[PDB]
Amino acid sequence: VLRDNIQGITKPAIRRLARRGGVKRISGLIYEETRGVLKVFLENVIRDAVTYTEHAKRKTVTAMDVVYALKRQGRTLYGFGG
Amino acid sequence: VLRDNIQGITKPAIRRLARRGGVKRISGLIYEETRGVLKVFLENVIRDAVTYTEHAKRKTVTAMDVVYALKRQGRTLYGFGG
Amino acid sequence: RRKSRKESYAIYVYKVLKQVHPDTGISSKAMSIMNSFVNDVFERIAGEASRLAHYNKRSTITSREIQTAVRLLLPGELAKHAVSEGTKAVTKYTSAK
Amino acid sequence: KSRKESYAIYVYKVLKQVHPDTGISSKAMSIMNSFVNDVFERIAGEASRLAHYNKRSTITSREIQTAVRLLLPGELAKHAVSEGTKAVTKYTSAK
Amino acid sequence: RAKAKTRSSRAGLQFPVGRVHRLLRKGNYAERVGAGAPVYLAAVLEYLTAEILELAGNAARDNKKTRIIPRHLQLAVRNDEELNKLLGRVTIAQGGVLPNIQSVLLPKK
Amino acid sequence: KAKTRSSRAGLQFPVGRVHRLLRKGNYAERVGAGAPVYLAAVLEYLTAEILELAGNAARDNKKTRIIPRHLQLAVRNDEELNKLLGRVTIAQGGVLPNIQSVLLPK
Amino acid sequence: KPHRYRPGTVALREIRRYQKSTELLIRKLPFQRLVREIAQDFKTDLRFQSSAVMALQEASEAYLVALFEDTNLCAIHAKRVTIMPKDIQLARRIRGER
Amino acid sequence: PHRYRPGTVALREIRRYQKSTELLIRKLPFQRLVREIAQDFKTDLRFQSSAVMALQEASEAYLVALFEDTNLCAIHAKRVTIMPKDIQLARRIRGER
DNA sequence: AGCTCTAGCACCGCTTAAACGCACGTACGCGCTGTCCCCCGCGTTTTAACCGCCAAGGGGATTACTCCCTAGTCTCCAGGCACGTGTCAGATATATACATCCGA
DNA sequence: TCGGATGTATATATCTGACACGTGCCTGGAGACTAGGGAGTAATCCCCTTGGCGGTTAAAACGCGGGGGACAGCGCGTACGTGCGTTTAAGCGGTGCTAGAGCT
Repeated sequence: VLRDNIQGITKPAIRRLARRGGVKRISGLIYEETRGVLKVFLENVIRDAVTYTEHAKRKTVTAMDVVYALKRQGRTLYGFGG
Repeated sequence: VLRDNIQGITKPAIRRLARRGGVKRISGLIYEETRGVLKVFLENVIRDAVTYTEHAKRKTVTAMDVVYALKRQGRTLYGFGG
Repeated sequence: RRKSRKESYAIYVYKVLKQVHPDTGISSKAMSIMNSFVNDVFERIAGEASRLAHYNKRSTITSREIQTAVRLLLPGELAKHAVSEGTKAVTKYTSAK
Repeated sequence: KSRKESYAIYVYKVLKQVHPDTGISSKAMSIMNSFVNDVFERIAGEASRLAHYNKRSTITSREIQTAVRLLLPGELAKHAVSEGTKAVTKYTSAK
Repeated sequence: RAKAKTRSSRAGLQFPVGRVHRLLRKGNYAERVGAGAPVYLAAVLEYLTAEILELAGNAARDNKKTRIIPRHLQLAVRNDEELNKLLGRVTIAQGGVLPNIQSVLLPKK
Repeated sequence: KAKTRSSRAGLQFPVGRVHRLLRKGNYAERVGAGAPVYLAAVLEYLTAEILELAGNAARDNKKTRIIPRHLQLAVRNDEELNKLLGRVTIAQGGVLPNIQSVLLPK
Repeated sequence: KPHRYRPGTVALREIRRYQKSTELLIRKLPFQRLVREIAQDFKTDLRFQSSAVMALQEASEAYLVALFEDTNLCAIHAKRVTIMPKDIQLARRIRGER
Repeated sequence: PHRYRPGTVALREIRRYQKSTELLIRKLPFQRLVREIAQDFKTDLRFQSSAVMALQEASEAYLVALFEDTNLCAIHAKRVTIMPKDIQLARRIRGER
């Protein structure tokens, strides 16, 4: 059983995302806050994605399932199917 | 015929709205900023409402046209039918 | 001329009100909001149930589509209760004629 | 069926008419195909609401034209309406 | 001929299964609508109606009022963390807003 | 001789496919013959707009093949395509180059 | 000398009163004229149902009240009590309206 | 020896990561996080390689967009260092918190 | 219900560069202070929002009637879509211009 | 001031796997014809939106004092950035399998 994988997102990875976002200086607490925010975001997206998988009675989460979850959450992603 | 009615929204009216929003102190520059913000909000909602009226070939804008405009704009209004 | 019948959930909302609070009433304005709420939630669940059927290329909307739409649209514990209520209604209804 | 339908060929033809010397990556094409499908769904979706709001039973050019005016921004809508009306005019007049 | 008994009464629901079934078809949500679909949907709508009315009635009693008004509906929808999430994008006419003031704005001794 | 409805309208997008999707998508009980022609034209026009701005971005980057970066740049640089696709995320599109003046050196 | 409440004391009282009540804060007639003025730019000689004007007002006041809440948060975040135009501009920018 | 002043390399990193399209998070660690979360909803789930990438693309874009909103509110406080209250405010004003 | 055979899962081995712990400086957080201004609270003036009653007319809703447009059905065939292909665009590798930053 | 370090930019060359092009073919678009009712037209009505008068009376506007907070300026410290040696495990290539997605 996978556990404590949130800490697997390296500190520079959060920095890189912040750097792309234009953040010049990052407080030491942003890393834990960012991990928590992403954890909540992924929980919401995966919950809906798994819900589409379960409704389709499938066992493999298809890329379209994620797109539909993102589409429902108002964050439609282009490039993974129509 | 109708003109400058944006200035007709009194300064206290904006204050009352800000007070309901919990604002304890309001800088005098907020009034013009608020009027501009409200004007673009009404323009977007009225444009869609008028568009529904025109499509229905009607001459009077109904409450349903407003509710559909708001609904399409991403904010649903309860209490006016639909 | 006579006004054309306009349907509303008013009497049904009222019957539910009599169950949760027999002594409590509801103003026309509040009833209009409740009717709007019922219609909006209906369109949302029905809308998601439509997408679900289309995504699986199904021609019929069944309890499975409704149940899934409810799980998607309703947050947290509201989904569990709603699913339980929907399941109880359908299961008991199946026992009827 | 196994065959998957995509706007690839049509997007490519439009690309040739816009920039014949320019190609498009399969990843960029996937985005374009998903973009076309999303915009299609938006217009067709809003067109269905317009018909239902008027209790109509058929989608016509008026519903599409109105959906475009509602969904697309100011200049895009005005320009898109000109292209749409011109295409419908040519189609019906050419017969 | 057997005595006609409404589908709602068979399901033990107040909401009209017949109307929900008719609307599911008239709205063209799908080519077909299974008989179980309107029963499940009517129960969900009835439950959510009861949920708001229960909280709205409590707000009315807390205000010493016997008739639910938009204020009671708004207070109920906004006080409940889940209803506020379901209706976060929804504005209720004449409902007002929650009586909340930021602590930093209050006076200090 | 059969002449496709797209060629009659002077369009590349398939009016037939748009008509089939409008009917099979259950958007309404009926679909007028003018609806797929009008819709195909709108989709074709918006496709040309995106490809034109994307092609220009490709040429500016001295590239001759459109990649997701050029699409994202085109969509975000245009004051209207960004509004239409404000809620849209583009795979591998990245973000626009932007640094706030407060962050730049004195 | 006459009695006077300290600056901000009446503001808190006003906040409570307007947060307790559900009355619309903008005058109907000035708002009604503004609606028709904006509408006049889209189509001449339009008519508005009485309920349509009220619906626009309810949405407009709710939108501004919600925006002022978001504006108050960003003002407080800057450790300021007085809201400034940059607070509204930032709230709208973070809300994705600009 | 020669040394760059604080923030000089940060500005260079900003340009680098804004000019670059590749995913900033390591693919394998992100995949494990997705698995850890999914297993709570349903055991022994499977994910398409494209589905894991789709989640990462959306997650990185969401966080990058959030950091921009965070940077804006940080600047509004006349600060350059982003703090957790900046993220909280951004998420709160965005309506997701 | 049955078959297929895709590709997701699992594992090993190697690489190496991203991740990490740590050193250490000064950029920048922000507590503290001055101040002056502009926003508040209040009294006064005044104006146009609101109430209320009446006009009227138009346009929305309704009925009756029609028809011409679309859905169903059928035939047909070549457009479009997996397969096949290859060559040349941009990645990789190298050379090397030229601006910016820091320490003095 | 300013010169030295030095990352980024640009020019050349090799390569290659990706996409630009060709093919077979078949299925779904196009052509044809029909029913029939949805959409369109016309006539009617009436109700509810627009408009005005009257007046009042609450609400808005206006002036002012002044106070408290906006925030410029400063201290200063410790937090975060930069740099390094370390080493970690991500990424890649490869092999095994077989659940289970897809199709009939």
